[PDB]
Amino acid sequence: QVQLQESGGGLVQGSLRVSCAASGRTFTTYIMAWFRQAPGKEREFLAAMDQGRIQYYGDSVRGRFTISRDYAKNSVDLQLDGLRPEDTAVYYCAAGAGFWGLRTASSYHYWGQGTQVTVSS
Amino acid sequence: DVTVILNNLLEGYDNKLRPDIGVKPTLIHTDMYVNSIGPVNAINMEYTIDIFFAQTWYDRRLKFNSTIKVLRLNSNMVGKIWIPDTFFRNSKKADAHWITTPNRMLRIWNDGRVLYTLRLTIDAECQLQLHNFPMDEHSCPLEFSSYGYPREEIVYQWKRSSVEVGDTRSWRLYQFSFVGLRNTTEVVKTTSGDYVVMSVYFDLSRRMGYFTIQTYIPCTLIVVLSWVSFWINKDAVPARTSLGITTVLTMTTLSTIARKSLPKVSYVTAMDLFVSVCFIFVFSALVEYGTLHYFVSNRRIAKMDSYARIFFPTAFCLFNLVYWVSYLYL
Amino acid sequence: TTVFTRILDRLLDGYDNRLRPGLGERVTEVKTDIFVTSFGPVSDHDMEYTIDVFFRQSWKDERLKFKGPMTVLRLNNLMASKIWTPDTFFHNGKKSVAHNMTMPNKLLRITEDGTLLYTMRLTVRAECPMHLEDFPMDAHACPLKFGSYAYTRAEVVYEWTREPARSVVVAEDGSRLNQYDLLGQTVDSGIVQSSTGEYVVMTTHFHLKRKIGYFVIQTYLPCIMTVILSQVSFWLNRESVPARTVFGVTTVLTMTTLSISARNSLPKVAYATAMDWFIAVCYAFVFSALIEFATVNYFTKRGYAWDGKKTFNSVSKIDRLSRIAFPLLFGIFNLVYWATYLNR
Amino acid sequence: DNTTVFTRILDRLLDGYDNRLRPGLGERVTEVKTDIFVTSFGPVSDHDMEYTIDVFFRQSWKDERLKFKGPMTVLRLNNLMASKIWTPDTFFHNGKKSVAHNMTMPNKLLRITEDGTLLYTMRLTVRAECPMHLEDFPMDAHACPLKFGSYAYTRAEVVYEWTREPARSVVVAEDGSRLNQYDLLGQTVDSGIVQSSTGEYVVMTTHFHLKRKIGYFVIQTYLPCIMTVILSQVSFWLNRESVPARTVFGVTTVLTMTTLSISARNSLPKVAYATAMDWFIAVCYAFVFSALIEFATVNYFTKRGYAWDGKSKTFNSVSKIDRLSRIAFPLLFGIFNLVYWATYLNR
Amino acid sequence: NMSFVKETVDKLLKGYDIRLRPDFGGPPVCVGMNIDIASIDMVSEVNMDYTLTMYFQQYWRDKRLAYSGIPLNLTLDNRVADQLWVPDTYFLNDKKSFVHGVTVKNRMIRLHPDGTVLYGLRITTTAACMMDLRRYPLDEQNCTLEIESYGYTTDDIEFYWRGGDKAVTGVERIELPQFSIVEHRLVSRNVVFATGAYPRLSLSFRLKRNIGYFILQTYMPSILITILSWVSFWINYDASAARVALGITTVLTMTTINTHLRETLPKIPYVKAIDMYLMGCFVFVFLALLEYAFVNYIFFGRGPQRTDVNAIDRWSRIVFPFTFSLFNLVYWLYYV
Amino acid sequence: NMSFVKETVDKLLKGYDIRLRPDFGGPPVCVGMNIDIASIDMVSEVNMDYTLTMYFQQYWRDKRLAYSGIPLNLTLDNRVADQLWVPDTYFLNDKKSFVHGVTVKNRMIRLHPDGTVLYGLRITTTAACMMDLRRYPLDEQNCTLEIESYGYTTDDIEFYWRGGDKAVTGVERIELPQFSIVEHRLVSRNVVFATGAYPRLSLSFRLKRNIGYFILQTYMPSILITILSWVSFWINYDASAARVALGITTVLTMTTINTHLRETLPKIPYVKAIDMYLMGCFVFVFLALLEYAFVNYIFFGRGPQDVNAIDRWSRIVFPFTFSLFNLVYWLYYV
Ligand SMILES: *[C@@H]1O[C@H](CO)[C@@H](O[C@@H]2O[C@H](CO)[C@@H](O[C@@H]3O[C@H](CO[C@H]4O[C@H](CO)[C@@H](O)[C@H](O[C@H]5O[C@H](CO)[C@@H](O)[C@H](O)[C@@H]5O)[C@@H]4O)[C@@H](O)[C@H](O[C@H]4O[C@H](CO)[C@@H](O)[C@H](O)[C@@H]4O)[C@@H]3O)[C@H](O)[C@H]2NC(C)=O)[C@H](O)[C@H]1NC(C)=O
Ligand SMILES: CCCCCCCC(=O)OC[C@H](COP(=O)(O)O[C@@H]1[C@H](O)[C@H](O)[C@@H](OP(=O)(O)O)[C@H](OP(=O)(O)O)[C@H]1O)OC(=O)CCCCCCC
Ligand SMILES: *[C@@H]1O[C@H](CO)[C@@H](O[C@@H]2O[C@H](CO)[C@@H](O)[C@H](O)[C@H]2NC(C)=O)[C@H](O)[C@H]1NC(C)=O
Ligand SMILES: C=C(C)[C@@H]1[C@H]2OC(=O)[C@@H]1[C@]1(O)C[C@H]3O[C@]34C(=O)O[C@H]2[C@]14C
Repeated sequence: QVQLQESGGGLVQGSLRVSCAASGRTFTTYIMAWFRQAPGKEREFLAAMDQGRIQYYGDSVRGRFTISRDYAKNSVDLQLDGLRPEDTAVYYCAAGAGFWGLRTASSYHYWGQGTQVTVSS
Repeated sequence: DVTVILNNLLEGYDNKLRPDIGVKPTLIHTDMYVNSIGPVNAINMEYTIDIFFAQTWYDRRLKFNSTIKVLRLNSNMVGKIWIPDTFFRNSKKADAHWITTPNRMLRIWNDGRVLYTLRLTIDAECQLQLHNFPMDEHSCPLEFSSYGYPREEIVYQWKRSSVEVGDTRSWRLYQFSFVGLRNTTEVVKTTSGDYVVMSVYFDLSRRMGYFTIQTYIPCTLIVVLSWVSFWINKDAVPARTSLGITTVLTMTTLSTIARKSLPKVSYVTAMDLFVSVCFIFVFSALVEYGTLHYFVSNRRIAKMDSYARIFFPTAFCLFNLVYWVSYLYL
Repeated sequence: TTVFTRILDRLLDGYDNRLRPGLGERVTEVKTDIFVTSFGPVSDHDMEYTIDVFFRQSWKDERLKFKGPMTVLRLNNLMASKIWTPDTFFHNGKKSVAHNMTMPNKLLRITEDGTLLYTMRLTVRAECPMHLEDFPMDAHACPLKFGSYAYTRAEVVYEWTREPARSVVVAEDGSRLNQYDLLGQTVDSGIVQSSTGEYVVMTTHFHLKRKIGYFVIQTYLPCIMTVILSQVSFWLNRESVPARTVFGVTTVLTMTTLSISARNSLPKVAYATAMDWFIAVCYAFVFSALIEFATVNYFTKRGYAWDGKKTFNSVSKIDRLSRIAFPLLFGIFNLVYWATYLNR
Repeated sequence: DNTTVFTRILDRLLDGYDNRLRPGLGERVTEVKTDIFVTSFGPVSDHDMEYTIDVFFRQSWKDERLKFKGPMTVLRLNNLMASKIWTPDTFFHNGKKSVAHNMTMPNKLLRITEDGTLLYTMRLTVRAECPMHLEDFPMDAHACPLKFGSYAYTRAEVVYEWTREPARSVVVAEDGSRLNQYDLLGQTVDSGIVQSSTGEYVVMTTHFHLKRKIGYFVIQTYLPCIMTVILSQVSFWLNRESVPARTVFGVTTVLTMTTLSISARNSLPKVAYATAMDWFIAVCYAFVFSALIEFATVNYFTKRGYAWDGKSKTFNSVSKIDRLSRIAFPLLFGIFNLVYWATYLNR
Repeated sequence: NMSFVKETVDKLLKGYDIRLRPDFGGPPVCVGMNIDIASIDMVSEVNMDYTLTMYFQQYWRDKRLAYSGIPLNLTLDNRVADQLWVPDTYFLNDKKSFVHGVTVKNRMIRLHPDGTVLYGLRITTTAACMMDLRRYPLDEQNCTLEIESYGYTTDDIEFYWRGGDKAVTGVERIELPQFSIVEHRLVSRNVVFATGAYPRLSLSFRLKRNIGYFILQTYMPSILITILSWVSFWINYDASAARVALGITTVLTMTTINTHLRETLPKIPYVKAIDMYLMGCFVFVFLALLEYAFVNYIFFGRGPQRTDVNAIDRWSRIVFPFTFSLFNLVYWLYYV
Repeated sequence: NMSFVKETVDKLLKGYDIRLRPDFGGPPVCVGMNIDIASIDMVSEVNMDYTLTMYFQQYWRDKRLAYSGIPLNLTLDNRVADQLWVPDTYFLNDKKSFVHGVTVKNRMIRLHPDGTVLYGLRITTTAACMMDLRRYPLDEQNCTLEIESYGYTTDDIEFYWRGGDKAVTGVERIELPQFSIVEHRLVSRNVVFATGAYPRLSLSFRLKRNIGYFILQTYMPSILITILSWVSFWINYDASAARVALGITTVLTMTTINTHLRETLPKIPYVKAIDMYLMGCFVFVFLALLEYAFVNYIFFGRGPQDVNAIDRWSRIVFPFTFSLFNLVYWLYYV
C-alpha cells in the first residue's frame, strides 16, 4: 500500500518546512508536487519537482516557496518562507506522472493525507 | 632543395583550373587494386568493396628541372594540386580512410605526370535479379566518372593492368564466389553533358552448401515422411492423421528459411518454387487419406492407397527431374 | 613563460612538414610499439575484430633539435599537426577511430636531440579472414598488418622498438572476448611488393580459439537427446500404432526447431560447417526411426495388444536388431565426429 | 547605390563587436523569447524510451551593439556573420542525439532590425528522452517532455521567455502527426528552474501527451489468448473416454499459449515488473494449465475404457468434476475479463 | 590560353560578396531546379520514410559572373562554391541527408559567359512521408520531397521546375523490389509561415505495393491450412483422436503463421488489412474444432439421455467452405 | 562597464600560448573534477558496454587569466575554449563519445577573478565494462568509468574529485529498466604506463539485476511444463497414445521455450545460470517420457516371460527431485 505520509509544522506566526515521506513505491521517476486547498474546495498548485530536478511553481508562490526532493530517501520537501494569513490551508502532497499535468489535480494519482498550516497575524 | 622546388610549382598555381582548360581533354589513366569484396547484401542490394584507386594525368604546370626526378609526397599536397572529381556513380556509402593519417599519396615527376592513389571503401549498388535463387549468377558493377567535367574536358582510360585482384580467399564473400572480372568504357548522356564512364563488372556465382542441407535436404525428407502413411493400415485413423497434419506443420516451419536472406521480391524464386511444391505434396497426402476415409468407412477408390504408393513418389521424382535440370543445365 | 614559447616558435622556422627527415640523406627509421589495452569483440558476422591500442611510434628528426633547460618538451595538439608524422595505415583495417574526447588523444614529445615520440589511442576494426569449416571447434589467426602508405622501403623503414615479441603487449584485464580465447600473439616483419613499390609491413597475428561449452548445451545436447528419444520408441509394443508415430513425426519436428535455431546464431556462410554435419546426420537417425516403424507396421497382421495373462504378436525381429544397430551407429558416429574435429 | 550601402552597413556592425560576451554583460539580463513550430512529432521508440521531433526553433533577443540606420529596416544575414554574432547557447536537457540540418546550406537565418532586435531561427531534429511507466501496457498514457534552456548562463545572465501566450507558442503542424503506435492528444507548455552544481538556470518545458492505441494488441495478443483459453475449456464437453483426444487437445493448447507468449514478449522493452499484458498472459496461461489438471482428475476416476455405443453391460457417467468445470472455468475466466478490462480501461 | 582563363576567373571573384543575391536591389532571382534520380533505396514502413539518392541541379543567372573573350563553359573546381552565392534551399521532409564526398565533395560549378550558373549536388536524402497502412499489403502511397528556400521569400527568390514536364528524370528506371512507381507529379506553389511566405517545389511519387510476395507467403499458406481444417468433417465421429488432433494442430499451424508474420513483416502497431485476414482465417479454423465438440457433446453427452450426428457434419461440409468463400469475397473486394 | 570587459579579455589572450601547460616549468597543475550524471541510457550485455550522459566539469587555477576590477565571474562564449589551455583528459572505457552540438557545442568557460576556470561538457559516452554473466540473471555487475590525463604525467598534472565523495551527483535519480544501482564509489590513484606515470580518477557503479522480468518469462512456464510432464503418471499404462502425447509434446514445448529464449535473451556465448536451469528442467521432461517406455517395455516386452509400482514410485520421486533441484538451484545462485 502506497503511503504519502506528510510531516512538518502546523502553526506559525515566520518560516516553515513541510515535508512528505513516501513509502511502498520509489517515486524517483514520478513528479512529486505540493497542492493547497483553502476552505472553499479549490486545489491550488504550489510547486512540483520533476525527475531531472526542475522546479515548477505557481505564480502566487513563486520566489517564496522552495521545493527540494531527496531521491535517496524518497521524499519531497517545501521550504515555506515569507508566510501570510492567505496561505492558511491544507497542504496536500501529490505524486504521479503528469498526464495533462503539472498544474492539474487529475494527473496526480497518489495523494498525501493533509497538513493544516495555520497562520494567524 | 625540395622546398625550393615545391614552392616554385605552387607559386602562381590555380587549383580551380583544369590542366589545358582550353586546349585538349585531360586524359586520366585509372587503375584499381581490389583488396576485398565484402558481404553482398541482398535485401539492400548492395556489396562492399575495398580498393586502392590510382590515377595518372599530365599536368604541365607542375614541370620542374632538377635531379630529384620524382616528388614522393604525403596527402599534404593533394589539397593544393588540381585533383579530378571522380565520383562513383552507383555508390551508396563511399568512405575514404583517415587512420592514422589521410591515406593518400601524390607523386610528381619532372615531365609533369602526377600519380594520385587513395584507399576507398565503396558500398556500391547492384540490382540483384534474384530469379533462380540460390542458383543464379550476378555481375555487380562499379561505375565511376567525373562529376562536373564532360567528355570534352576529362577522358578516362584504363591502363595495362586495369583491375588487379589479390589473394581472393580472404574476402568477405559468404554466399558468393568470385568467378570473373570485366571492364568496359561507355559514354552516358545526362542533362549537363556527355561523361566518359568507366565500369568494372564482378561476376559472382553462388555457393550452395547452405541451402541444400538447411532447406532442400530437409524438405525432401519430409515429403518422403508424408509417404510413410501409405504403408500404414487404413483403419488406424489417429496415426494416419498424425502423419498428415504434423507433416504439414513442419513444412510451415521450414517456410521460414526460404525467404531468410532475401528482400520482399514479388516473384517466385527457385527456392520458393521448391518449398511450395513440397508443401503441396505434403498437403495432398492428408487430403488423400481424408477422401479415402470417407469413401470407404463413412460412405477404383478403395484401392487408392495402392495407387498413392506409386503416384506420389513418381510425381515427386518427375518434379526433381524437371526442377534440377531447368535450374542448373538450362 | 616566454623562453618556452621562444623555443617552440623558433623551432618551426624553415621546417617543412611535406618532407621526410633525411630526404636526400638516409632512410627514415620508425620504431613502432603497440600496447593493447583491450582486445575487443570478434564479429563472425562481419569477419572482423575490434582492438583498442595505444599505438606508439618513434623516429628521429634532426630538424627539430633544440637547446634549453629542459630535455623533453610535451606537446598536445597544435604543433603535432605541423610536423612530419609517418603515414602509417592498417592494411586490413576496415573503419577505425581515433578518439577525440575530450581533446585529440595524441602526444608528441620532442627530445633535445631530435628523437620524437608520437602515440595515439586508436580503435582498430581490422579484418580477420575466418574459414568456418570447423564450426565451432576451430581456431583463427587474426592479423594486424600496418605500414606506410606513400613511402616505400627505400624511404621509410619500420622496426619494432625493444624486441619483436616484447613490443605488442596486451593488458592484464583486456580480454573482452565472450566466445574466444586469446592464445598468445605472434609478430613478424614483412615486405609487400605492390604495383607502386616495395613497402615494409609490420605484422601481428592474434591466435584465437572458440569456446565450445556454449554450443554443447544449446545445440549438441538437445540434438543428442532428440536422437536418443526417437530411439526410445523401439522398446514399445508394436501395436501402439498412434503412440509410435508420435515419437516419429515430432522428433523430426523437434529436430527441425533445433536445426533453425542453431544456424541463425551463425553467419550465413554457404558451406556445411562442422555443426551442420552433426545436425544433418542427427536429422537422419531421427528420420530412420520412423522408416523403421513403417516396416514394423507392415508385418503386424492384427490390431490388438497383449492381455494381462487367441494368438498374439511376436517381438518383430526388425525391431530387435534396431534396438542394437541404431544406438551403435549413432554411438560410432559420435566417436568419429568428436575425434575428427577435436583433433585439429 | 544599394549594393554599396548594404555592404558598408554589414562592415560597421562588427567593428568593436565582441561575440564572446553577452549583450549587457554587467548591465542587465538577456531576455531571449523562444518559439517552436513542430513540423513532425516523429516516431516514438518504446525499446529505447526516446522520441523524435522536427522543429523550427525560433529565438528573439535584443542586442544594442547591432543597431544600424539604412534604406531597409530589417537585414538578412549569411551564416558566416551569424557565427560572428553572439547567440544564446540553448541546449536540450533531455536530448540524446539531435541534428542541426545543413542541407543544402546551414538551415539558419539571423535577422537584424534597426533597433537591435535579433531574430534567429533554425530547423532541428531533436531526439529527446521520454521516461515511460509501462505498468499499464498497452492501455497506458504518458507525457513526453521537451525541455530546453541555456547551458552556461544562469538566471542572473540569460532568462528565457515565450514570444506570446505559452499555449500559443509551441505550434504543432496539422499534417505533422507522423505517429503510428500512439495518438498525440495535445501539448502543455510550462517553465521551470534547475539547481545545478554551477548555478540556477531557466528551463523552458513542453510536454507532449501520448495515449497508446490498443487495437493492434487485441488482435495480435488478446484475442488469440482468449480463444486459446476458450479452446481448453471446450474439451470439457468431450466425453471422458477420449483419453488420447483430451490429452492431445490439452497439451497443444499449452504449446499454443507458449507460442503466443513468445511473440507478445518481443514487442516490449525489458521492464523489471509485470505489465498489464503480462498479467493477462500469465493468468490465461493458468486457465490452460489448470484445464489439463482437470482431465488428469477425470482420468483418475474413469474406471472403464470404452464409451457409450449409439445402440444401447454397464457404462460410465458424466463426472461431477466435469459438470462443475463446465460452469466454474468459463465463469472464472469471464469474471476475470470483467475485472481486467475495468481496472485498466479506468486508469 | 591558360593565363587568359586564369585572369578572368580571378577577376570574377575580385570584389565578390557572397552575401548578395543576383539583382539584390531589384527583381527576384529565378532558381531553376532539375533532379536526376539515381535510386530509391529503402522504403521503410516502420520509420515512415524513404531514402532517395539523386543528382540535384540548380540554375540561376548572376550578372557579376559574366566573362567575355572565352567561348567555353568554365567548369570550375567544386571548391569555388565556397566563394560564390548559392541558394539556401532545404528539404522539408529531410530526416537525414548528406552530400557524397568520394573522391572529392561531389559538387560542380559550371559558369556560362551570359552569367548562367549550374550548381549540381549528388545528395542521398532520407525523406519523411506519412504512410496510411490500413490497407496493408494492398495499398498505395504517395511519398513526397518538399524543396523550399529557407531564408528568402518569394520577392527575393523564385523557384521553377526547368522543363516542368521532364524536369525530373530517372523515375521510370527505378527498380523497387517491393513497390511499383505508378506516376510522379511536379507542383509549383507558395507556402506561408509565421516568419513569412516562401516558394516551394515538390516532387511527389505514388508507390503501389506489389502482392506476389504476400500471396506466396501470407495468403496461400493460410488458405490451405483452413482447407485442411475441413478434412475433419469427412472423418467419422468416433475418431476422437483424429478429429481433435487435426483440429488443434490446425489452430497451432495458424498460430505459427501469425507469430512468424509478426516478425518478418514490418512492425506497424495498428490494425492492418492483413491482420483482418489472418485473424479471420483463425476463426474458421477455431470454429471447425468447436464443430466436433458440438458433435461429441450430442452423441455422447446428450446421447444416453436421448440433434443428428450425421446431419451436423453434412451441414459443415456445405457451410464452412461457403462461408469462407464469402469471407474471401468480402475481403478481396473491399480492399481491392 | 561593457566596453572595458572586452579590453580586459583581449589582453588575457594576447601573448597567451595554448601549447603550454600552466606553470610549464614549475609545479604541477591541480585539476578538480565534478560529474553531474544526466542518465545511464542503456546497459547492453551483448556489446558489453553502457551509455552514460553526464555534465563533465573541471576546475583548475590559471595565473595567466587573472583579471582585476570586474566584480563578476566572466562567463564567456563556448568558442573561447578553443583559445585556452584545457586538459587532455580521456576515458579508457570509452568506445564512442561525442560532445552535444545542438544548438551550439555544449561547452562553457566561466572565468573567476583569481584565475580559476570552469570547463563544462555535456558528454554522451559509451563506456565499456566487462560482465561476469555466469550467474545471469541473478547477478551483480561492476561497471566503471576511468578518467585519465593522456599526455601529461603526474609531474605535470594532478587530479582530485572536487567535493570529496559528493563529487559525482545524479546517481540517485537514475532508474534503470532492468538494473538497480547499489553503490557508486570514487577512486583516485596513479597508474604507470610505458611512457610515464599518469593520474587516474575512477567512477564505478554496482548494478544489481532485477529478477521480476525473468520469472514471468523464463522460469514460471518452464516450471509448469515440467509439472505437465508428471500428468503421465496418474494415467493408466494402457493409454499409449495419451502418455506419449503428453511427454512428446512436453519435450517439444521445452524446445520451443529454449530456442525462442535464445532469440530473445541477449546472445552471450557461454554457460549462464539460466542455461543450466533450462537444461536442468529439460532432463526432468526427458526422464518423464523415459518412465513410460520403461513401463511399456515391462508389461509387453518382458511381460509374457510390477507395472503399477513404477507409476506409483514416479508420482513421489520426480516431484521430490525437481523440488530438490530447485533447492540446489535457488540457494547456489541467491
Ligand atoms: C500525394 O499527396 C500530395 C499532397 O496532397 C499531392 O500533392 C498535391 O497535388 C495536387 C495536384 O494533383 C496539387 O494541386 C495543384 O496545385 C498547383 C499549384 O497551385 C498553386 O499555384 C497556382 C499558380 O501556379 C495558383 O493558381 C494556386 O492557387 C489556387 O489554388 C489554390 C488551391 O490549390 C487556392 O487556394 C487558390 O485560391 C487558387 O485558386 C496555388 O497557389 C495548381 O497549379 C494545380 O491546379 C491545377 O489543377 C487544378 C485541379 O486540381 C485545376 O483546377 C487548375 O486549373 C490547374 O489545372 C493544383 O491545384 C497540390 O497542391 C499538391 N499538394 C501539396 C500539399 O502540394 C500529390 O498529388 C499526391 N501524389 C500523387 C501522385 O497524386
Ligand atoms: C531400417 C530397417 C529396415 C528393415 C527392412 C526389413 C524388410 C523385411 O523383409 O523384413 C522381413 C522381416 C520382418 O518381419 P518381422 O520379424 O517384423 O515380423 C514377423 C515375421 O513376419 C514372421 O515371419 C511372422 O510369422 P509367421 O509368418 O506366422 O511365420 C510374424 O508374425 P506374428 O508372430 O506377429 O503372427 C511377424 O511378426 O525381417 C526379417 O526377417 C529380419 C530382417 C532384419 C533387419 C534388421 C534391420 C535393422
Ligand atoms: C581492361 O581494358 C583494357 C582495354 O581494353 C584491356 O587491355 C587490353 O586487353 C586485351 C586482352 O583482353 C589486349 O589484347 C589489349 O592489348 C589490351 N590493351 C591495352 C591497352 O592494354 C584489359 O585487358 C582490361 N582488363 C581486364 C581485367 O579485363
Ligand atoms: C507436438 C504436437 C505438434 C502436437 C501434439 O498434439 C497435436 O495435436 C500435435 C500433433 O502433431 C498431432 C497429433 O499427433 C499428435 C499427438 O498425439 O500429440 C501431438 C501430435 C504429435
